[PDB]
Amino acid sequence: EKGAVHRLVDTPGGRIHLVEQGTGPLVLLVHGFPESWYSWRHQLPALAAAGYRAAAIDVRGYGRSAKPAATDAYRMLAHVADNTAVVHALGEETATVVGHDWGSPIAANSALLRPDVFTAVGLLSVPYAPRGEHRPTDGFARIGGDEEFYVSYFQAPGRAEAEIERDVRGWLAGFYTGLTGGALTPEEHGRLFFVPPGAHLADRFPTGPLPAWLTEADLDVYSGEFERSGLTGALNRYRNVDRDWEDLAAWHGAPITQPSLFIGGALDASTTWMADALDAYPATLPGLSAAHILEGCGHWIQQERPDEVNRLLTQWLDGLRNSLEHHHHHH
Amino acid sequence: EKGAVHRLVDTPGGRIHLVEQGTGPLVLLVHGFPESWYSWRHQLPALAAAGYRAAAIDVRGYGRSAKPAATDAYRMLAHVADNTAVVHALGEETATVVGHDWGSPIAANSALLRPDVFTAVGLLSVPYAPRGEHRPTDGFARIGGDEEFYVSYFQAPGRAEAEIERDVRGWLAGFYTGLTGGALTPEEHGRLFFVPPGAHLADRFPTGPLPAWLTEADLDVYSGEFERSGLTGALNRYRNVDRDWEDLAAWHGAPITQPSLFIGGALDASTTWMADALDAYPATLPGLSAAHILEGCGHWIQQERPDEVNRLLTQWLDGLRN
Amino acid sequence: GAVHRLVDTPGGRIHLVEQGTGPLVLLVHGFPESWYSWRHQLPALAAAGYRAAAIDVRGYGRSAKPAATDAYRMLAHVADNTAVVHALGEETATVVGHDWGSPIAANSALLRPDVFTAVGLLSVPYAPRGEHRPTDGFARIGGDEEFYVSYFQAPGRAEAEIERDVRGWLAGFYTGLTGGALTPEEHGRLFFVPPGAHLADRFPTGPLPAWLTEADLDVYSGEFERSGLTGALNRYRNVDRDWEDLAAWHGAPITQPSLFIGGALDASTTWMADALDAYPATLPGLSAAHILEGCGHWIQQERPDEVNRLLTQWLDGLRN
Amino acid sequence: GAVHRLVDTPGGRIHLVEQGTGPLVLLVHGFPESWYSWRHQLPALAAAGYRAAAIDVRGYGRSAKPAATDAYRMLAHVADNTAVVHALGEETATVVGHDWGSPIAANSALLRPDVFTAVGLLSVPYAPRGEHRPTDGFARIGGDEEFYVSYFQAPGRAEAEIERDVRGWLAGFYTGLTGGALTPEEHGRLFFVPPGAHLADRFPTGPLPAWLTEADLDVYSGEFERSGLTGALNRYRNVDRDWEDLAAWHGAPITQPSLFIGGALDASTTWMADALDAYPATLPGLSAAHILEGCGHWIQQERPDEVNRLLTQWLDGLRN
Amino acid sequence: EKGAVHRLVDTPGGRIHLVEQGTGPLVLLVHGFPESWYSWRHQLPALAAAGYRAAAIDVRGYGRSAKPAATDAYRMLAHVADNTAVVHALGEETATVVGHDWGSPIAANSALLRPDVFTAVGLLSVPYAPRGEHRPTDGFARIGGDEEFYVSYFQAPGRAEAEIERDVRGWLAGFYTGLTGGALTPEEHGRLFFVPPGAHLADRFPTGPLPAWLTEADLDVYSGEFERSGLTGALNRYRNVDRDWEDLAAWHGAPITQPSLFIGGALDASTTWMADALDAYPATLPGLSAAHILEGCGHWIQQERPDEVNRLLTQWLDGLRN
Amino acid sequence: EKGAVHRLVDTPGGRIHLVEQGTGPLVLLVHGFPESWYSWRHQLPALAAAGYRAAAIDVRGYGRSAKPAATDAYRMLAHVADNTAVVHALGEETATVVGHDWGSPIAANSALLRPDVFTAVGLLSVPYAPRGEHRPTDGFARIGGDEEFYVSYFQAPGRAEAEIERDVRGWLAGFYTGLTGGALTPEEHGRLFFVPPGAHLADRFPTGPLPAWLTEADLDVYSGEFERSGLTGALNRYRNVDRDWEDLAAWHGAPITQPSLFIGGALDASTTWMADALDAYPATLPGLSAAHILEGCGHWIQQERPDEVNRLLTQWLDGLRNSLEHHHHHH
Ligand SMILES: C[As](C)(=O)[O-]
Ligand SMILES: C[As](C)(=O)[O-]
Ligand SMILES: C[As](C)(=O)[O-]
Ligand SMILES: C[As](C)(=O)[O-]
Ligand SMILES: C[As](C)(=O)[O-]
Ligand SMILES: C[As](C)(=O)[O-]
Ligand SMILES: [Cl-]
Ligand SMILES: [Cl-]
Ligand SMILES: [Cl-]
Ligand SMILES: [Cl-]
Ligand SMILES: [Cl-]
Ligand SMILES: [Cl-]
Ligand SMILES: [Cl-]
Ligand SMILES: [Cl-]
Ligand SMILES: [Cl-]
Ligand SMILES: [Cl-]
Repeated sequence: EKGAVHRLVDTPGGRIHLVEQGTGPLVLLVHGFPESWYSWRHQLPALAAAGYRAAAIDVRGYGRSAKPAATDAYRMLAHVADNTAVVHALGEETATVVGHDWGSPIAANSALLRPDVFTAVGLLSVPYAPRGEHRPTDGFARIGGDEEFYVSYFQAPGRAEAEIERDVRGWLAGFYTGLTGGALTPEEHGRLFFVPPGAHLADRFPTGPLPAWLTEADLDVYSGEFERSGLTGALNRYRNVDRDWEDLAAWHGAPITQPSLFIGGALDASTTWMADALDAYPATLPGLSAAHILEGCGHWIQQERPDEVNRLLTQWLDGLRNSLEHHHHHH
Repeated sequence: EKGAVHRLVDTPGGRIHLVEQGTGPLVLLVHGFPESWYSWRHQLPALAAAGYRAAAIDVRGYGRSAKPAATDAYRMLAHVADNTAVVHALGEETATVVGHDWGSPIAANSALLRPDVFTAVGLLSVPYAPRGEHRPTDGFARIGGDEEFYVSYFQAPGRAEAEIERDVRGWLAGFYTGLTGGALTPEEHGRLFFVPPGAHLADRFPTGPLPAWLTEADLDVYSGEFERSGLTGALNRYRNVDRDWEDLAAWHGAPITQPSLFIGGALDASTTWMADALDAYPATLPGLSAAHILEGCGHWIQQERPDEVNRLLTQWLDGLRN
Repeated sequence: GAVHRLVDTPGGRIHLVEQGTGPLVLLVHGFPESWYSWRHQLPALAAAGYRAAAIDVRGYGRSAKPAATDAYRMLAHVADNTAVVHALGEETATVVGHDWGSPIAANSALLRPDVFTAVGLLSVPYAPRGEHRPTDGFARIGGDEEFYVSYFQAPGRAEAEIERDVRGWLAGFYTGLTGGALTPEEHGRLFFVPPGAHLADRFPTGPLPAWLTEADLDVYSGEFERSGLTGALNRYRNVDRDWEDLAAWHGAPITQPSLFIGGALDASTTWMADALDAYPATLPGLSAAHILEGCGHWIQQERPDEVNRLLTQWLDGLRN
Repeated sequence: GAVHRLVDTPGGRIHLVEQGTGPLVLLVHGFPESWYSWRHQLPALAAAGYRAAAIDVRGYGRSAKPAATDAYRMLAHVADNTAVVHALGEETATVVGHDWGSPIAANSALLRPDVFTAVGLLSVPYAPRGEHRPTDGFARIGGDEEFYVSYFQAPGRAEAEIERDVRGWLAGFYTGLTGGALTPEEHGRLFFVPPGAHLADRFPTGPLPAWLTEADLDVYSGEFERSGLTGALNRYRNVDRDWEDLAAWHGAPITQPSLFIGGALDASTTWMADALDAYPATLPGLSAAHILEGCGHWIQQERPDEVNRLLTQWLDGLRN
Repeated sequence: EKGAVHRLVDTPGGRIHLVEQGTGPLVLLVHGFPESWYSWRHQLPALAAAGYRAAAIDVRGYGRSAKPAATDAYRMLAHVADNTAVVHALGEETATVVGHDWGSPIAANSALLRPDVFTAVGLLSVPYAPRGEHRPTDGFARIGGDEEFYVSYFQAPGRAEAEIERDVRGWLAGFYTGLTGGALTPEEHGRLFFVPPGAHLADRFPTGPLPAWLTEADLDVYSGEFERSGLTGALNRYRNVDRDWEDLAAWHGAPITQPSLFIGGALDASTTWMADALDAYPATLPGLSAAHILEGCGHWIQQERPDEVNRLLTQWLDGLRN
Repeated sequence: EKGAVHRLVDTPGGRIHLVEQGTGPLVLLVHGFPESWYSWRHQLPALAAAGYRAAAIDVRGYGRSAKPAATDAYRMLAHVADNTAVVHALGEETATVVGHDWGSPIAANSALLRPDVFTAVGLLSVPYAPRGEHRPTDGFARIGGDEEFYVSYFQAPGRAEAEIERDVRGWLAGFYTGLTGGALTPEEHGRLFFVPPGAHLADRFPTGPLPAWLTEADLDVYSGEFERSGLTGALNRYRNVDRDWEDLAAWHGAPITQPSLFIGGALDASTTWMADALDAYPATLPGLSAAHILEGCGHWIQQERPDEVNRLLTQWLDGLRNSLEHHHHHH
């Protein structure tokens, strides 16, 4: 908003747009799907006030950042190159990278592939899972039986786009609402991630009022982005899970040793469906400071619990600046 | 922005964004390349004050409107379907369509193919030329000599995009400035449209101050649209010239009989390079009220000469109403 | 008498056979037919005071057959008709189309009502452009079995079946859709292909129908043995493209005078009852909808005199 | 008299016109021609005691025209000829080919010498398969200008030129290669296309040649207005594939009795002098090589009686 | 190896590798899938001792022979051109061609298309069947039911490769073992050739000891070839069954008139699945000396029954020489 | 040969063949173009005798290693994953990687992307050049004017293969001979790397006797490999220079900090044409032990100077085990 400043920086893949606020060590924030730099609006002044230079990018394919045409231009190595060039373009040599949802694997792999640049890593909602042995799409395909796991539904180009483009604002509204903590029962919350043959993912989205974290003016911002960007850039992220599995094969099973932080929502499927990865943290994230679970919190962790995320981030950052268990938080 | 209202309407091709202002007969406004509904900001209050409902769309491929993946989804028949469905979605059965730059052939073919909907047509900068016998790319490739005509440069996917994406804001400012009336000499103006082999089109763009009609805040708006939309939807318009020439073959040499209006800039190549089209207006636009040439005006006619364009549109429109 | 002409068009060239003097009646044949399908109408129209011009549709006989599949989209057929009217020295015309020629004629009247000032539609009713993608509709019809229109979509698929014996395939198809040739049971299954089967596996065998002599079959088969069937089939392969191109006329009615003639034993008639029932709104200038008892698909050949009477009576009515 | 037949072949079907009784003489026309190019030979062969069968080559007239370009490779033409001999109830035949029919006949004799026991070659000499890729040779001929065979390689390119006016293009080509129609100067440039030009830009205009009446041109143009030119041109688009397929016969000679007839004013004759000079080794069973004075490319039509005499005299000689 | 000499000869399709031994009339040996010239190691000294020049090639796609990239470069006419040019490159005008497994149709069509070069033909394991009316893939797809016939499994590029590359040596050993006479019951033997959906062909391969004809050192040779060559050249042979059926249409139903010899294994599916082809030998191979069925012998006939195969070949060859 | 043992190991991209010899720390050797594991035959017993476990792989696309069909399966990240999986498959956690010619960028990038695995790196003939700003093929295209730089000549699939397949043994013989130290004058040596339009690269290869380092039996081994493998796998390496430039963008300008060693030949074009990269070593290889130039030595450094390479490698290794300038060596 105000105090925060928009920047356009050049990277090998092209233009990256970001909003930065504050002075001090660089904290690079990486949003998820289908989101925006604007998802960090609550973190930007808190990190700035706490003595940090926070920079929230638009991920490749999103908002005002470059959106290359080729699908493989959204492979993990491209996002990691995007982050590296942003740190350098901001005049820094190192940074803490914090990622949410798809920004979490982007942040983890940034820390994994360039540890001399990304010297600490925060992960929200999606735990770190090392590159594994099996092809992801063959895996997403076991799931569901009958119904198609939404990640498989997302693979075919133009398919999910056609569904979403029917009414972008409505589709975002349903998705934002549906994954908010407590918006759906566990049981419908789970059925939301599967698409019956011939159906649409949004057929199981709720239609009631916007959640408390999303005003109509906030939705105008989000829908205003995707009505302009389209969804292909965002969706191409999912369309590289196989390519990423090949590219990261040199880091098969590799741990992130740098200091790390995990914050997840108790009502977040991204957290509860990958509990095994989360429980492997003593081996996969040996430098983890702590794993925090926010009770009653859904998927949009840094907007559903902005003050709690702010508190945990800056406490963790400050601990690193002045130099295990699941910790569960109430409210 | 203050008076005008944003809307999203459904069309057979997907969502169309528009900004409308005023009450009365529908005047549909269609921007060109590389612009936005925002190019009509000075016309929306003027038409509204004159008793019209002005509706400025984002053309398919631009701003908040749908941007299909397929290059041929930007063929002329898609734009015309977009315009028709916009008139119907706004609750109207007829409308006047006014188009600038590429919006001009879009308005012309809207008037040509659906004369029962678009009952009068205004064309700015780009004259009406009926569908001809020659394949458009065969001509674009002929002129310029060793240098490549910019429309020909725009044909290959990703080529013009790669150039513009180097600096979307910078490219727009140069193009906006280069085509402003008097910003370049006529010689400099003419070669701006030709690309020497290995060169970039923007290599002949001027640098320095923005033209008077475009503030830095105006550039923030335009560049903010294209930093989100990309340039492919916009460029795909050029990539259908041969497809349109095929599609429009059933209206080969056909005139537009509706009442029509033409406004062009004396220093606009889009106007002065098609003098032959203007000379055929007595036959091709037999319902023409008048052809207006604005002396000293460049390409961005409704922003470079907003008051005279406003007056010409409303007086012409009122003329139809009596 | 009747005369062959080759006229220049934007897509290349249209071959046609014209007969008579007077207001121009452009005749547009269906699938898998020929200008020759109108042979009984050309002298009748000439005797009634009209200049009848029966084209070979793009892809057929002596007309241009471009290689690209989408060169057979509806807008191409319409430019073909427009250019033919102009090449014959006329400014307006009555267009009459049968089977696939019916939507070609209907869209000619719809897009250029200043040229096509009246329209005749045979066998296939007019349905305005709707919002559902045609191939999605053709899919989930049948189940299970593949609706023949879906069968026609894949390039080379129907061609490989027909080319086994162009003449035999033509005869079976002409025979199968003749009024009274099959039970309803047989008639309905003819339009569906079981997986791995051929469409013609359900074609009847035996004697040629009454409207088709052996010499008639020689003409038809002599054409397709030279042209092949791709141009004809590419017509079906543009239903989705057409649905996109015609979106600017979504739900639009045809307002100028129109005439419909269909067969009671024509599936094209009974499967599009809704379209026929919507005529008061979709064809408000409709003169009448005639359903000919016992008539199959090949209406202007199975009921040559009745079609001639209705057409010339309708035509005479317009200019009176 | 002469009779039309449709015979079944592995590639689909060959249409042909046969006349006479006796040993089978299969006639194979060139580009852009027809079975009809042999019209003066069919009665002559019948009167001399032979059953002459003039096919439409695959891609032409009423014969099958498969979609794939490589379905016009030389082995397909040879299976077509083999299947035709068998479909006509014969076990062996004499094959006589003109222009592109010459390599088709030559390779039929080469690959199935037990079926094709004698071979006639008109206009185009026999050259055994060599090791150089043909398209590489056609490239660096001319420079600078594009040899017409290279011009024929790209799909749609020659077709777009010809389809502007199939009849006019045919007439110009037939006229240009008629004996004496052009100066050497004009004749040589006809086979090269300057960049951006059309091959027919160097075709002569004016009266039809003496061998081609207006009614003759109606037949030819009536065929290609129905078939299009892709099947015919796909023949040229297989020179490289043929060069690969025929590698098992690299440098192989044709040993059974053979006959060559060429025109002195035929470029196909003068540009392949080396092939003609190598006949003692490449065609050791050669009866004679006849070069007809003043004759252009269309040898069996420009010199109908001389070709008839040489063929029947040669044929009578073999079985004596 | 000791007596035999390695050679590289030029052919129109590129380099062909072979190992030759002996002096006299040329006997060209053609291995099958997935083998090597090395499959003829027991025949090279025997033919040489009998007065013949035996030449065992690496088929195109195998070992040290050229392996073109294009799938259709493995069509039957390429193999025949390879064989012809090999005869000519070795300084001969004629030869006897003897082929095993896929080398059998290669030898048959070599004899069919160039009878002036290949004056007698031996066929092992795979009977001669003249080119028929039915598209080969239409048949392969019909049989097996819900399970997929292995030739049909081999059609898609990379599919069979991915399975085999999991463990080239292991796959070969299983296939070599599975088709050895008596290694499997006839029921197990038959389903080895069908792949249930989602399964791998090698899922039905036996494990355990190598067959008697193949030492570990022999497997090192075979696996060492395929670890370098890959399997695509070998599999591309199957990927041309429909192309060959088109290419060979000019020899539809044609018989091979040369003197011919057939040797097959009683427990070899390649032999027993084509009994109909064997029953037509009086018409299709009218120059057949005799059809030999080796009881208890499996697929790898010249290695499973080397002495009897050696005797049959040389006595047949000597029979031609008088 | 003997003492050395062949192994086949499984990697994410498939099978890697290698020959290993010795006991002690792992020294992974990576050959160049168009070579083989067999190029290290002289290093295998010397490293084994000096207390090291030397493992010479066949690079992806070569000899008995896997040769995937897709061209991009030869991107740098695949070679680096190949090396990582080989270290793990041999029961080790770290290794010294030593690469020659194309194995040198493979070894450097292995050390750059997985420094926790590859803890020291040796580079022969080809210096380390960080990922740069310009697209490689646009660069290879400036070169020559008229004549086509062989790297550009190598891009079109099937093009160089057709040339080489005309006579694989002859082509290797000419290339091996042509780049041997002192085999050609500087001037012809340079013209060898350019192809006039319509010509063949081998048209400028010498035809005399094999160089001293290559016996007829050695050439039988090399030609015996490529007559079986074909050249596409080897050439696809060159066909990924652009893809590599994208993939390594996250390491733009990045240095290798681990201990490094460079050995190059004085008569090696690979050394003299990239002198600028070699002279940037204080910044790009801050951990360089030394840069060694072997006088009179050509391209095939570890075969043209086997004892000198052995001596420099083991002295360097031993220095690391017990814990700037161009150094030029004579003979
Ligand atoms: C874990 As998600 C909602 O970005 O697919
Ligand atoms: C007609 As224009 C100069 O806007 O491309
Ligand atoms: C009703 As129909 C003969 O056009 O498929
Ligand atoms: C010599 As010709 C008519 O076949 O190009
Ligand atoms: C004929 As076979 C079993 O070797 O594919
Ligand atoms: C440096 As090199 C001979 O592998 O291209
Ligand atoms: Cl995109
Ligand atoms: Cl810090
Ligand atoms: Cl787009
Ligand atoms: Cl920028
Ligand atoms: Cl066609
Ligand atoms: Cl065709
Ligand atoms: Cl291969
Ligand atoms: Cl393995
Ligand atoms: Cl490969
Ligand atoms: Cl060490």
